[PDB]
Amino acid sequence: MVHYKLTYFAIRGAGECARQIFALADQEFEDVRLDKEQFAKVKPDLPFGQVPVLEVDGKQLAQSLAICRYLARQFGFAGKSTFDEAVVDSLADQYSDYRVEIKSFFYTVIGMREGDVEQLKKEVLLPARDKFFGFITKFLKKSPSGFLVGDSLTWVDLLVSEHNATMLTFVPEFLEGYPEVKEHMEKIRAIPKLKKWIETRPETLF
Amino acid sequence: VHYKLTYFAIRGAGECARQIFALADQEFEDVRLDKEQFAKVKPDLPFGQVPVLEVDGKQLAQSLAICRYLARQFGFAGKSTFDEAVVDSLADQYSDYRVEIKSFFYTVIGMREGDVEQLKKEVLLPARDKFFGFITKFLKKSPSGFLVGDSLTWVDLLVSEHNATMLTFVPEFLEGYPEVKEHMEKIRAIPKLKKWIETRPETLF
Ligand SMILES: N[C@@H](CCC(=O)N[C@@H](CS)C(=O)NCC(=O)O)C(=O)O
Ligand SMILES: N[C@@H](CCC(=O)N[C@@H](CS)C(=O)NCC(=O)O)C(=O)O
Repeated sequence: MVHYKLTYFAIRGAGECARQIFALADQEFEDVRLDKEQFAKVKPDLPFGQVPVLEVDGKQLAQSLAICRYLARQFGFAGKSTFDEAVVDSLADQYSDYRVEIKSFFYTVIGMREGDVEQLKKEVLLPARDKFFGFITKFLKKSPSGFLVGDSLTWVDLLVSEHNATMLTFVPEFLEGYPEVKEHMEKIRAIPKLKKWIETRPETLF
Repeated sequence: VHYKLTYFAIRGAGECARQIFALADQEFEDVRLDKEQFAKVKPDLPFGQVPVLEVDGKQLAQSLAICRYLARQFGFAGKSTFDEAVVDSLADQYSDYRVEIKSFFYTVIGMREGDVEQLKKEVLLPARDKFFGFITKFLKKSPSGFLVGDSLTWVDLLVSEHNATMLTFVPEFLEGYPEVKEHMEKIRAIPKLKKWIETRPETLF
C-alpha cells in the first residue's frame, strides 16, 4: 500500500485534521509524536523547519493545509467538483485568518505565553468568534445537507468541528447562541469512524 | 466562462490571479474599487473582504483559493496532486512569512504608524533570511529553475512578484541571494507575463 507518516508534536493542533482524514478513510499510517528535543534533531531536514510534515512513500510534504487538502483529495473529502474544492479551500483559509486573530488568547490559555486570559477572552476571542461564526452560519443556513460545502463531508468540516470541540474545553460558553454551529459540531463528530478515533486517540489538551 | 476579479486598485493579494489570466491569455473583468465603493458591496461578499473572484456569477473569496482554483483550470498548479500539494506548501509558507513582516510592510508603504529602520533590520531582514533559506533550497534542488517541477506554477508568480515589489522599498533586499534574483528574472521574462507587467496599471504596491 501507500505508506503514510505524520510527524508532529504530542498534541492535536495543526496535525489533527490529517489524523481525522486517515481515520475516516480507514487508512493506516504511522503517527509520530515528538518532544522538543527530538524535534530539534530532525528540524533541519524538514522542508520549512516546522511540523506537521507528512511523508508519502518517503517523500516529504509540509504545511498542514497542504497536507490536509492533499489527503482529502486522495480519499474523497475535498469536494465533488473543482469549484466546490475551491470553496472548501476558502473556508479553510478564513479559519486560518481567524486563528491569527485569536493567537494571543490561544497561546495564553495553553500557557506557552503570559497574559490576562479574561480580557483577551472578552476583547479578542469573542469578537473574532462572532465575526467568524457569522460566516460559518451563513454557509450552514444555505446548506440543507448539513455540511459546510456540498452534500457530503469535506475536510473543513473536520477543522471547524474539532476546533469548536477543543475550545469548549477552555471556554464552555463558546457556542453560546449559535445552535447551527453546535449542530454541525455534533453531526460531524457523530460519524462513527471519527467518534472512534476521538475516543481512542491520545488524550491531550489542544 | 466569464471571470470577474474584484479587488482594490493595487497589486497586493489580487495580483497573483491577474498574472494567471495573463498567462492563460484569459480575458476577464478586472474591477478595482475605492474605499467607498467597497463599503457598499462589502456585505454581499462571502467573508466581507477582497479579493473575490466570480466564475459565471459564482463567488469565490480568499486569494490563495482563487489563485489555486485558476491555476488548476489553466495548468499552472502542478502536474500531479502531490506536486500541487508541494506548491500549496510554498504558498502557505510565503503567507506565514507575510504575517511576520506585516508590521514592516504597512509602515513602509506609509499606511501605518511605524519605526521603519528597526522594523527593517530586526523584523524584515531576519524573516527574509529564514524564508530565502527555504526558497533557495527548493531552487538549488530544482534543475528546471522553477520552484516545483519542470514548469511554471502559481507560487513562482507569488514569490517573483513579491520580491520585485519589495525591491521598490528595500533595494538591498536580494543582495546575498543570487538564486532568488535569478528566479525573479526568469519568471518575469516569460513574454506574456512581461507584457502584463508593462501594460498593467502602475501602483505603489
Ligand atoms: N503554517 C505552519 C505552522 C505550524 C507551526 O508553526 N508549528 C510549530 C509548532 S507550534 C513548529 O513546527 N515549530 C515551532 C517552532 O519551532 O517555531 C503549519 O501549518 O505547519
Ligand atoms: N486572508 C485573506 C485576505 C482578506 C483581506 O484582509 N483583504 C483585505 C485586502 S488585501 C481587505 O479587504 N481589507 C479590508 C476589509 O476586510 O474590509 C486572503 O488570504 O485572501
